[PDB]
Amino acid sequence: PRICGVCGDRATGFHFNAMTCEGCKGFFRRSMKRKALFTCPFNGDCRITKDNRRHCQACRLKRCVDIGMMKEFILTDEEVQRKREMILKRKEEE
Amino acid sequence: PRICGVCGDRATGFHFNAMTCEGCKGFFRRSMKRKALFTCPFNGDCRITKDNRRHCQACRLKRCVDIGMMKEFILTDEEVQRKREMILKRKEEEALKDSLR
DNA sequence: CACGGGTGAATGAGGACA
DNA sequence: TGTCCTCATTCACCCGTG
Ligand SMILES: [Zn+2]
Ligand SMILES: [Zn+2]
Ligand SMILES: [Zn+2]
Ligand SMILES: [Zn+2]
Repeated sequence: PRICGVCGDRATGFHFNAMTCEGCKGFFRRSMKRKALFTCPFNGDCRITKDNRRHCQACRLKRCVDIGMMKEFILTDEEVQRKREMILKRKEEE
Repeated sequence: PRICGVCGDRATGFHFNAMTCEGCKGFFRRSMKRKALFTCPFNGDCRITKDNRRHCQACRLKRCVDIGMMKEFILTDEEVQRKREMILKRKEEEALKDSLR
């Protein structure tokens, strides 16, 4: 069922363990990495939609966490780097 | 669709949630940031335009809100600070990230 | 194919200044 | 007051492993 569980936009698949759109995967990863602190400028129960997500980050992010996206599935820097060190330890194995 | 919805001028994009001209963006943020209460020198029904614009702060501000602008999107003095700082911390982390090259 | 990361052009928030 | 500039975020797309 290809609809993003966060904002309702068209979903491209599972991301960090949940059916999401490209925008929410991106939003969610970046938010978790930069350990961002967000606050609702309203009531902290915003209804996220494809056209408002950009605005309440707090709620959008609490929403990713509630549908089950998992920060754990985001590679770490050390992890990315070891990878690059194989994507060129392989393009040098080839 | 372009075209400021408050003044009729050419808009630069959405500001605090409504398509507006650079000037109304400015006007709207200052106003709300002061709590500024205005009172109209005429009849509370001023037709606003790219011209008479700066004349009735009361009506312009009231028109802003009907068009859909939101004081909630104007950043708070606390938020702004956390930004100038969040600018610097990532700044010293790009520095340290450099050294260990 | 599915899903990690990454990139870059567009968005829009604030601010100096005439 | 209103430019016009800076700079962080956003997301459509694309690359590469599994
Ligand atoms: Zn989404
Ligand atoms: Zn909210
Ligand atoms: Zn305007
Ligand atoms: Zn008036």
